[PDB]
Amino acid sequence: KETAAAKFERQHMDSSTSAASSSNYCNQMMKSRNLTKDRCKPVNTFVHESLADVQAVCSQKNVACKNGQTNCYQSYSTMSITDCRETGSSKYPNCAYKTTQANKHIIVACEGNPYVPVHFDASV
Ligand SMILES: [Cl-]
Ligand SMILES: [Cl-]
Ligand SMILES: [Cl-]
Ligand SMILES: [Cl-]
Repeated sequence: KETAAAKFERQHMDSSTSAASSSNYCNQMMKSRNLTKDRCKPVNTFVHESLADVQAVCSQKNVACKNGQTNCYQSYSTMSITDCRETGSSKYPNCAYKTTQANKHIIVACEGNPYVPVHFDASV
């Protein structure tokens, strides 16, 4: 089984690009990160920052997770993000996504030793 930390990396980290360069970014990335394997993951955010910069959020602004738990942290600064969301028509196994690039704060749930991101809660 994948570790919670490795699963966060695979689903949320895109340190290789500064931003989504086309409308097809999400179709490509949802596929290459194995988020369309058995079903279409409806919503997924990729972060265009270093792994170190995203891990560092776990010692930034402590906030509530939307589930009401208290191991969530908001980034002090904005980050380059891409929101991926299934289109209204999308049907497995022809998953189709809308790509939205933005600069926003990220909120992540952190856990473990080392204390690292295990869930992407939201971007603000
Ligand atoms: Cl790991
Ligand atoms: Cl995988
Ligand atoms: Cl997400
Ligand atoms: Cl958690």
